[PDB]
Amino acid sequence: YASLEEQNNDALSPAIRRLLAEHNLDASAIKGTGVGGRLTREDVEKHLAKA
Repeated sequence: YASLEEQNNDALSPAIRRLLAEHNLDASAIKGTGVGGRLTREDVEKHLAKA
């Protein structure tokens, strides 16, 4: 953390949406099976590579 309320690990980021364009990949081949259609990162993970 870095403050009094600040928590530990964070989460994802806004770019998570434009991330499809950053790599020039269409979600057409991917599927957002999130709890609410919310395209998660566990769906695009099995498509890119390692990190």
